[PDB]
Amino acid sequence: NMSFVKETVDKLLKGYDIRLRPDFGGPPVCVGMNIDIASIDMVSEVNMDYTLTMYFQQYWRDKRLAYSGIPLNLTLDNRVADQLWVPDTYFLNDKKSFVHGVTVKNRMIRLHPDGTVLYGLRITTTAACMMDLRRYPLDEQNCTLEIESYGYTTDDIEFYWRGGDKAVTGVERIELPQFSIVEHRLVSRNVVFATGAYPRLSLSFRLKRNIGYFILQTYMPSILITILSWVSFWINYDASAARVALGITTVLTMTTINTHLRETLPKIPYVKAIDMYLMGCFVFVFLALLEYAFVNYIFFSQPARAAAIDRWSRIVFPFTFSLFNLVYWLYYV
Amino acid sequence: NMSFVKETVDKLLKGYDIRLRPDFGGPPVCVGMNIDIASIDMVSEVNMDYTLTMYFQQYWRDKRLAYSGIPLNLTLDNRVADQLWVPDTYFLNDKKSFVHGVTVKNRMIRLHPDGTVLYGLRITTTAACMMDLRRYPLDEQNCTLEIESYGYTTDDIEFYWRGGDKAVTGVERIELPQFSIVEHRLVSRNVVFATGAYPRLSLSFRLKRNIGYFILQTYMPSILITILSWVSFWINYDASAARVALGITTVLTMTTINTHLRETLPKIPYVKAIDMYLMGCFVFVFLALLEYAFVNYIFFSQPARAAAIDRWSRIVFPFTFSLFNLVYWLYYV
Amino acid sequence: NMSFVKETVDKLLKGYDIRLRPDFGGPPVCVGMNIDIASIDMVSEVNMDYTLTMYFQQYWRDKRLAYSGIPLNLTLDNRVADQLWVPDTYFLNDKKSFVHGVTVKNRMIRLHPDGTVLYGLRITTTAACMMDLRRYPLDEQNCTLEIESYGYTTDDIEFYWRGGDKAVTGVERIELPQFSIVEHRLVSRNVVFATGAYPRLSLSFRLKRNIGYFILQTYMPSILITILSWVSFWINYDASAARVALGITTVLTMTTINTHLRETLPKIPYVKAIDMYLMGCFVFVFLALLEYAFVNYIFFSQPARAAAIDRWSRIVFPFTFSLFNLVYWLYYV
Amino acid sequence: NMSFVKETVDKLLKGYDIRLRPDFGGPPVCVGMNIDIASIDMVSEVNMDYTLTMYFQQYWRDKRLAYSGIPLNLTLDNRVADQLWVPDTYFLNDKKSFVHGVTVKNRMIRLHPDGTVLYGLRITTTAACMMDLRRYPLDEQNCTLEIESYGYTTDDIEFYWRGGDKAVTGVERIELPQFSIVEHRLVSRNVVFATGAYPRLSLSFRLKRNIGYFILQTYMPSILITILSWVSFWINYDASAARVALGITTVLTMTTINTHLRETLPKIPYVKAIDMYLMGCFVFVFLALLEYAFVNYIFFSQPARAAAIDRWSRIVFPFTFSLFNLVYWLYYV
Amino acid sequence: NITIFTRILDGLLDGYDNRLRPGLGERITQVRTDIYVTSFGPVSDTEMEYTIDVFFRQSWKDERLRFKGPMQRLPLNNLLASKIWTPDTFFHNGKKSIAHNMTTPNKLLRLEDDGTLLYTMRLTISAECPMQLEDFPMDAHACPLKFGSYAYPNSEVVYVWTNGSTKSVVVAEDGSRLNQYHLMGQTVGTENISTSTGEYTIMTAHFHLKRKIGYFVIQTYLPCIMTVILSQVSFWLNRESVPARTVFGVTTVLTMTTLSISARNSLPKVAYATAMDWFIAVCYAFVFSALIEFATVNYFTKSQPARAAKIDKMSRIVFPVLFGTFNLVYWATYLNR
Amino acid sequence: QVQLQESGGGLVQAGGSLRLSCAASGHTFNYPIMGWFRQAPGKEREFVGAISWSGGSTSYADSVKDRFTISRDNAKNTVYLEMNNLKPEDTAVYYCAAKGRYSGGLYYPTNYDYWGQGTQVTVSS
Amino acid sequence: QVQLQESGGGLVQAGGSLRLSCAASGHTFNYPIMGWFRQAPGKEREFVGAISWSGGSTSYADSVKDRFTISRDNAKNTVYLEMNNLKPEDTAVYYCAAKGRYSGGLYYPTNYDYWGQGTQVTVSS
Amino acid sequence: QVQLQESGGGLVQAGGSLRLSCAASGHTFNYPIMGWFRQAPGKEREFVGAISWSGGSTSYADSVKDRFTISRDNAKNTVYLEMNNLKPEDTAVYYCAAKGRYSGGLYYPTNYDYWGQGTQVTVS
Repeated sequence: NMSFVKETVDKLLKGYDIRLRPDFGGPPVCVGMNIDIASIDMVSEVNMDYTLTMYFQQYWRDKRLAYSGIPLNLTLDNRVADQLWVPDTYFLNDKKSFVHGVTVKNRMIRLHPDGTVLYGLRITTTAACMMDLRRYPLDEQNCTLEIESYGYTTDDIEFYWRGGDKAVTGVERIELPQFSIVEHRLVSRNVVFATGAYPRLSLSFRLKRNIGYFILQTYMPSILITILSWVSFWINYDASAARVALGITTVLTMTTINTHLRETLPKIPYVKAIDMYLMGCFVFVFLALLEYAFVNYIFFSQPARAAAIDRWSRIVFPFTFSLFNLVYWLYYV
Repeated sequence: NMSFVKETVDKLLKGYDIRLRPDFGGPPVCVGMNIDIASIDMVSEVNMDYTLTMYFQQYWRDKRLAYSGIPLNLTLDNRVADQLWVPDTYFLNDKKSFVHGVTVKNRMIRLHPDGTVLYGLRITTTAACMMDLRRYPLDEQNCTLEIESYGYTTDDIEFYWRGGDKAVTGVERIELPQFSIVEHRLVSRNVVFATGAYPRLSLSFRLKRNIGYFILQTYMPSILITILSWVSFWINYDASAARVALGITTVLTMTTINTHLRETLPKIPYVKAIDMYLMGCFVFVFLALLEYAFVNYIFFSQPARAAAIDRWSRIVFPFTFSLFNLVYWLYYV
Repeated sequence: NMSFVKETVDKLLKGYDIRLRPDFGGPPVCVGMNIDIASIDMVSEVNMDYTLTMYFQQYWRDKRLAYSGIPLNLTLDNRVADQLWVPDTYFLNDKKSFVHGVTVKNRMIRLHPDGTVLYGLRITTTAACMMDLRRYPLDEQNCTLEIESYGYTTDDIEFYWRGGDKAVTGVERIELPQFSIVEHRLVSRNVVFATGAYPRLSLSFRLKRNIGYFILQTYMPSILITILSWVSFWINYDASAARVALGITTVLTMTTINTHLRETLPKIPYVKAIDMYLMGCFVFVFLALLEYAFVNYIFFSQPARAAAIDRWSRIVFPFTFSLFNLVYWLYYV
Repeated sequence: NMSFVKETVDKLLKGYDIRLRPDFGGPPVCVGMNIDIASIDMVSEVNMDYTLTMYFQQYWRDKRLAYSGIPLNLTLDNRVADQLWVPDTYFLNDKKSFVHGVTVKNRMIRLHPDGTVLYGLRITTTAACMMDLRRYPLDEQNCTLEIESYGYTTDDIEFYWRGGDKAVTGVERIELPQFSIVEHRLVSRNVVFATGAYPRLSLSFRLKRNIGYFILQTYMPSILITILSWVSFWINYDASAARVALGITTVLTMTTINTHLRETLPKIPYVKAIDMYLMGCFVFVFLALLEYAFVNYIFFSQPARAAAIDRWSRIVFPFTFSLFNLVYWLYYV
Repeated sequence: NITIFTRILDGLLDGYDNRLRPGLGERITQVRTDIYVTSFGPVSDTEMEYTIDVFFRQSWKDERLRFKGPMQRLPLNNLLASKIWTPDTFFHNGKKSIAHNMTTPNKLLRLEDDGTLLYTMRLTISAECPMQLEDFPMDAHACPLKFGSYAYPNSEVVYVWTNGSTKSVVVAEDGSRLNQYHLMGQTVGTENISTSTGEYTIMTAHFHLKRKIGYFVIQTYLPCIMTVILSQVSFWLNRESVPARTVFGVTTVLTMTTLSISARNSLPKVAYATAMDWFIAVCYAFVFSALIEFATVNYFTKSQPARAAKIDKMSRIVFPVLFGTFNLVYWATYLNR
Repeated sequence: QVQLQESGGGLVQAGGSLRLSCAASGHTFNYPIMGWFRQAPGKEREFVGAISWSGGSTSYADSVKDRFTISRDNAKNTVYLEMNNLKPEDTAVYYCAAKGRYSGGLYYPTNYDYWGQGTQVTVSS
Repeated sequence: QVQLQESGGGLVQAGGSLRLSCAASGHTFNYPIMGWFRQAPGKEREFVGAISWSGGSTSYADSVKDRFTISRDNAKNTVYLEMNNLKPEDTAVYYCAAKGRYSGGLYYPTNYDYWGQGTQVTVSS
Repeated sequence: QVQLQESGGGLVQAGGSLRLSCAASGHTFNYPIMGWFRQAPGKEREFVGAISWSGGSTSYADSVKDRFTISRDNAKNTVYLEMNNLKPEDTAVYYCAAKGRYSGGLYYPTNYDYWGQGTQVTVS
């Protein structure tokens, strides 16, 4: 019947105060939460943040709201949320967030005869996380998400997850292009500020870099220019005016890689791991041009010394550079 | 007359509850929808999303609103929408949306004596869709659009299209520069979450790439540099100091195409189809410079071998490159 | 006196319904409009849109509002607009718009004893218009602006301009840097949707490109490189190792013009008119390098043929290129 | 009990005026503040501003709000803030700010039986600060933050910090990548405008540049090109056609550093300290090419003068450039 | 007591509409206006707009607020502004404006026994101004800031400056963050603009600006003249440097081109004959011209090297002269307009 | 100013198949969507089908589905009307027209601006 | 559109080991997640496992917490299911199935579209 | 997973000046801010001071304002407590600990995660 329900809700709201949390003098409230993740949009190493969109749910139990005469479990419109009590809940490591308001504001009110209240949301959050780029790009990032109450202390409100094998779903929906997902952890603390002890639930997960792309970008140029710096050893010195045309170009090419490839890179002050790598390949083409520099000063003394340099040459650069790889590719992995 | 109508509406709203959906205890409501598309703005492969603007319409049937004394079919102002019930409706694969509020908020209320209510909107939606770029740019994209209720389960609300040969119009108004429209499909599901089974209508359509532009951008450079790598075979070796000036330039030119043309490209980790193509043309100009590299080591042994290399040369590169086209342009189409 | 007016307005609003348009059962309303343009901000060929700011005015005639006792013609504050009826009016080809709210919301209410109501606004509108770039940049653009009602059909509402030699002013205030204004036209239609026939007034005006700038950008480079491709004919072949240094550079220079000048250009798939022009000047410097290519193959046969090539040369390129201008600069204008 | 508290709050708000500050005729109010800083996001030298996020707290003491019957210290919901008095407080050197509204608006109301009211906020602020870039990048920046009342003069309102060794916490949480934090100062003034004397509290702190990055960016290129400008002195003049190939390249390379490195730089009119440095290294490679310019004019006169130039050469450039360092690296530090 | 003011307040608010200006059928309302510029903002040359930050103030006299109270000066809450009447103010080139509401909306209400009202706002305006860049980068142009009364003709509302015509606009000391430009002077004025509705009243505040010239000399004009002298000293090189100056005179056009690239990097788009481009092209034409002085020799010095001693020796005292006479003509044109 | 041209029809008996085409002349940019009609001698004007500008999008009436096909090309900027399954009830002077870009419902006669006139198709058995 | 096929039946004693497989075909990009169940001899099916498209995450059910390890192959477009320490309560048919991208929770059989006819594995005492 | 170790303490008479060593091992980037502690034999434990991990800032208790100093390392990333002006009330075993990026105010002891076995430091 339509008749029972309208006067039933009005009995539940006549004299219902909105300014106070339930069980005010007595025991603290026991609020559980639940998160379903839709997707993670993008990760900016420039701004050290990321953007996701979740489904945010909450339980609590108010004795002020307890119908009796209806066996059904109710469902109301979102405009009743301005006439009820909700707990204050905010995100700690965020920078900008909002609630989707496409046709209405996406929030859900659901009731139960005991007083169990379900409160859904749909929030897009730009949350910031600090990054360590010492091992860039062979890195593992741990970007987190923390949830707090704001006004109430731990004497009034009690956060808890709804089971560690639960309450975080939608994991395999996450498709980052650049990264990959590893692990989940769930945290419950008691953080104490200058006012008082506050509860906190935290969400944390690893991020692993997909390595199989930057070889195409960074490494395969710097592989080949080492080999193009080795052309001169098989070049007989009759093109002594044209040997340097290689030796200028390769040193110039590393400068372009130092700069034009830098345009696709973030900006930190401390030294990245690829910077030591680009320091290493820059030194060899700097020394490969210093092959001919010692040629032209003592070639006039004797060519017999200059006849033996390419015996010295092509037995050093294809091993010091190869051992430079095994220092590089093993100190990290 | 003006006199009848004002007291008629007030009888329809005195005691009208806004918190409840019609036919609350009884059968579920039967809501139909209708979409007219104005235009699609832009498609970002960087952000994997697109932006359109639609006309969004809905039916339902409330017995609480049934005038009798007027033969006309009414039309009200949009401020009455805050005093009526609407169903919760949101878009699933969106990122940011809003309602146009230019002079008023663009929504329409229309009434009928039985209770048929028409509710129009005008929404610009930035909806995200995942892209596959294995066959870039000879690809077909299927970007979709899904519509759900939020609070109500399938026991209360029932979405349906108003005829499969209807309810999606404004097709030929769509003018993308880059893409082209192929096909329409209409979906009705029963998606089940952890709470309960929810209804869904989905809109989906193909996107086909207009191929006749990237030849001008990507291919016609890489066509000609293969031919400019063939100049040296007709060059007699008296310009042995000037042959390499071609051979340095073309290998350098492919590096510019690897980088400067990359500036107009998206960023995915897996290998695009043009990347295998740019790998292929890079190898030939790498081997065309390795023509002269084997010249200068055994020219001193005999020129008779070096007299036959351009007999070997110009009978291989104009066929291995031509067969490289027929592998490329047939494995895709 | 202050005393008469306050109770006069209250008689005009006691029992005034806001939900209904005036003369509801009877004849349709007869609403006139009026537009004064402040300025046009910018035109994006990238986004195919433009941004202006107008003064938007409306008339109508409500018999519900008719004071009698005051000879003056009234003027009210903008907060009374939330307690009156306005017609729904929106812009069709827009993408984002708003109303300026600097100190108050810029809208004006003016009354008259018969019932003539004046309603002013001040709207900045980003309206989209499709562009044709076949004749880029020697083009004429027709970007428009259309105005509709939203909820009411043609049985209720009647748009009309206030005289074709009127109702659009502020023409000569328009200062685009890039374009120029030509002509105005005023349209009154009856557009029919699936619901019913709706009225429409449309504003349209031409846009003519100011041609005297792109010569400095695009043409004067491509003029001179044709002449710098003619240096070699007066060069005697003793610098046969240095002739090609011109011939590499000019072909390389056109590639920079193909790319670096492309950075200041829009992106369409179909071929612009400057692209055929840049195709034409690219071919001549491609063939000017193919002068020396046929030199070095039959110079060893005879120099007598090579003595006559610059007799063949400088009698062809300064006429085929000059006739290439008269095909180009006459097929368009 | 629940019964006492609801009628207690209603006694505190029945007849409570919101339009007036407490102790209106009598002594001025004595408001204390408290700031906890979460993080500082980014510092734009382009826009001369920075972005932080704080916890903002306030005390005052209203005698209009004094409950007696409850020993507890209360805690209310944030919707009661629209029914109380708050002092006007704004930030002076800001450009855009907002209050986080993630699930609710993040503000806290806390009460005490005497009348002590605590009012928390959570504000992200983009505040502008002027920068001096004479000593760029070996600079110290003093970006500040100032807090004022707006409507009330010093006869009504009294700002004060809650102890100089207090009221600013969260210092060591600040992690800028580029900068470093040095010192804190706390200011209390009496600023007088044309209306009247207004109070102000100010927050100020130094910013020190992390120097160990721009050597990798700016200096190590300009170090090495000085050495590559010294190759020619050990080059015997038989490559007189190839010496200039170094001398063109290095002067060209400084032009790239003058421009391509400029792309990663801000824009001020006055001369930065690195600009004098890049002026200095540009002059030496300009004069190193003017070594060979005086070679080729008097080599034909005698080579005996040209035999002594590299005795003059490599005893000047490795000392004038080295003394150029000690002028540079000591005048700043 | 506080209670004494409330009955005086609420007994005053009874019967007061906020839909009517005072003296509606009666005499004309005058409005006093005060502007205090806090911190002037940056200017984008590409979009012809500028940021301004003001403490905008208004003042007028009401009759319907007079009383008899002890304090005689009343600081009040923001929310009374919704309950009382204010006039309106737009800006004729306001592209985007913000009235902040950070902890409160930045408004104030101040009252006297007269009914003299004080009503201030903290605006942040990105208004636009047309520019004539015909003498770039030697410009000195005025970007004004007009405003006037919306919705009221001459016969109802008149705007008057608060102080005298000098003291009514106050610029702050340090807030002028003119990196790129420089502030010159102020000029106020009042007008009557006739529009379609009715003739109105207009305020006007000009601002004369001037560009900091001491940047583009070392930014642009040195490696112009450096590349010029790179070509002009190169006349004193050996004629027998036969494969050498082949490579040399090429790149002197490339560097001249890449400089014009960076010259057109930061330059905003116009449709003008800009004096910088008017200086680039002459700088661009001389490595274009002095190339021919060398490029003639390949055709020439094997035929007859006798006349190479005639004109190429004259070439060392012509092209550095005529370029040097050009720069004296150039800077004489623009530094004194 | 955009003037159309209709040609290509005649008499075919029952069960046949006939092709008709429509030529365009004028400023064809702001009329991206061209369409067709039919006019029975006793009846009113009716809509049959229309075509996009890029050409990849079609729209057809329900009753006259499975007997015609529309395709366009920018050779002479002409549109084509294919053939199948003649039925003698379709004796009607056909018509070709186009529509402005923001000009509304694509099923209705009065929304179109420039009507071409031309060849009737008279069929019998 | 996407056709599926499994392999790998048999019978082992209790506590043994066994491996599964499932093949793919067609436009598999529109179906990121694949999963498995078991129609009991008397009852309906129950969830056991699911795998992301990139192969990162692998969610289980509560009884099959760290009992069975299930892996991924992008190259062969296969999924591999390592059963270890098998139970007599595991005699059922394991059906291969996929899910659309924006398609609901992980545990629900109504959600899935395509289905491969699984094998009947048994186990002895 | 941070493992710590203490060294530097012992038996020093009044007027002394010492240094202790919190041996930072394992990963470090998850726990930037570290600090020291003291504990009387009977009285409950309390706080002395903490440092920014980048070395940018220190903080101190009010009773030992301007008397203790705390080092910072980037090489081995371990910290030290160098000081002057001994006070005989400071007879306390000392400890080091660390916090996450969001774990509250610095003054409170239970907000920190890892703990080492401290050195007995006695005033004689």
